[PDB]
Amino acid sequence: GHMRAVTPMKRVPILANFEEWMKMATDNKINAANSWNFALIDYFHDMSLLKEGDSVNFQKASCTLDGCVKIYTSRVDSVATETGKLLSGLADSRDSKKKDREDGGGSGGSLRKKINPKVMNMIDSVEKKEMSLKHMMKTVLKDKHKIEETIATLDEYKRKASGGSAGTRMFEDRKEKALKTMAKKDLKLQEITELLRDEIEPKLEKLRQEKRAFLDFQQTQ
Repeated sequence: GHMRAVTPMKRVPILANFEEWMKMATDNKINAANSWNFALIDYFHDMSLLKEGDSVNFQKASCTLDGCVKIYTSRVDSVATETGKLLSGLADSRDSKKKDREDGGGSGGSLRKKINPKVMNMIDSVEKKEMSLKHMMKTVLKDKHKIEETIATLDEYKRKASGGSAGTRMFEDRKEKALKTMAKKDLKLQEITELLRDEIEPKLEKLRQEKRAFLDFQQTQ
């Protein structure tokens, strides 16, 4: 409890924060679990760092757009990756090949109660995961819309600029090139989205049926 604290010296430069993000994305250094909280759209949407003065050098635009497509598609991949971890946790509790180490009974005469409400509340936690997965893809799609907005803005710059210092022609070919790669992985992205709604969402319903309805709800499991 002091009124006099240490000086606010030494900060993390926004330029440096961009540099680390680039290194992560370009080198595939950005792992899936932490591919989150990494969005190039932050710089892309609000042309601050990547804008040189009143105009943006399409050098920044091309480089950032290219990397953005890379990290964008890596992020959606991370959604499916985390989805696999959810399935992993499920299958883990579905194994019965291991010999019974612990019975769980022991002293008999243990009076168990009826279907307690807390049973359903355990699934309530499952709902949270489902919603977060939905929100995850929602975030990915949200970035997509933001990309579209920004490329349009950059296209305006390419429309206003004849091609002096800004590489309008270079950005033209680069935009479509990146969008082609985006469209390529778009098939995977939409697939993940669809499968999420196809199998991942009903996962909760079958969870309820398999675990709760069969074992807890119905007598004699």
